Amino acid sequence: CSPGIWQLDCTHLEGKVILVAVHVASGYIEAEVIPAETGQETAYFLLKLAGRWPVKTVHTDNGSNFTSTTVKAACEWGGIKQEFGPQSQGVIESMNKELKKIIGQVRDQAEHLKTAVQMAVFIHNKKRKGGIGGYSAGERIVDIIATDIQ
Amino acid sequence: CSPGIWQLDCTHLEGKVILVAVHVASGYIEAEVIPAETGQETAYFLLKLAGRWPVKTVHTDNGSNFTSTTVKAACEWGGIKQEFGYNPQSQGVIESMNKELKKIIGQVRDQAEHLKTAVQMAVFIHNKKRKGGIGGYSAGERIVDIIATDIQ
Ligand SMILES: O=C(/C=C(\O)c1nn[nH]n1)c1c[nH]c2ccc(Cl)cc12
Ligand SMILES: [Mg+2]
Ligand SMILES: [Mg+2]
Repeated sequence: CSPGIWQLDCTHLEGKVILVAVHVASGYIEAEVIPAETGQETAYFLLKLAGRWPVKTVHTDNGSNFTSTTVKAACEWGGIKQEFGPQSQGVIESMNKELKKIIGQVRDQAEHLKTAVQMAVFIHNKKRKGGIGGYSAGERIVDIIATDIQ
Repeated sequence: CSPGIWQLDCTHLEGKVILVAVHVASGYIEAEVIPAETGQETAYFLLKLAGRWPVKTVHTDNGSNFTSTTVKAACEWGGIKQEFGYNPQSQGVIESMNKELKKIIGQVRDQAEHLKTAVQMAVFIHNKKRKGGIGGYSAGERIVDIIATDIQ
């Protein structure tokens, strides 16, 4: 769908919180282990994401971190519209699961879970699952946004 | 020079350490306050960066964090080449961004509680900023434009 629409949600592993962001139009993802599942940490993650890509709308569940006033402020400052309401919504579920999968496969290649999370994100966005000539998630997002500039 | 070259360096504000990364060919930047100017923190930042954009070469000075083994390993895993320490197309690029970033931070400090948040606001403003505030491309649009064309 729209190039400025993102979906955010939290998953968990080893008793830690993993904040996930997905660019629905491309499948590109960004994720990070955060100290706690709060609005403060969620707001910080979003500001970084927004300063990186054209984040126009973020879809999430009614998680207290996502409905907190601090995240509301961050979205306002960044000009981001919040929404709490084709295979969508389950996309975030699939991505969360897919991420935990890749993390599982590379978990022993790194000391801390946080490092493993970043390696998994790298693998996911760099992965060329389509035949030669196809685009990875990383290439798709830059392609989608570039074409939307002109 | 190429769409895969980045320069990295640390700057300091309020007694804190800000790790800065600049995509030379576009002026696009990413920054973040880190608890300590160590290799572990630097490697983590690089891994995150590498998974988002095409990072093939990283240019830095010889700060202990940048020459560390942990950074060397992250780079090895990521397929990133390293260079420590003239060329008009790179001369003082990171230096200029450290000031530009600091200036923007000074302007939006109040809008934020901690320094960490201010930095991310500064980065947001820098990447979206247009010369004279009218038309042309911002750093954010230049990087995606440069990368997009290279893909073809
Ligand atoms: O099923 C999910 C997530 C997972 O199954 C999941 N598994 N591992 N990490 N996440 C969901 C993600 N967003 C939602 C909104 C409403 C409802 Cl009822 C469910 C979900
Ligand atoms: Mg949830
Ligand atoms: Mg230095």
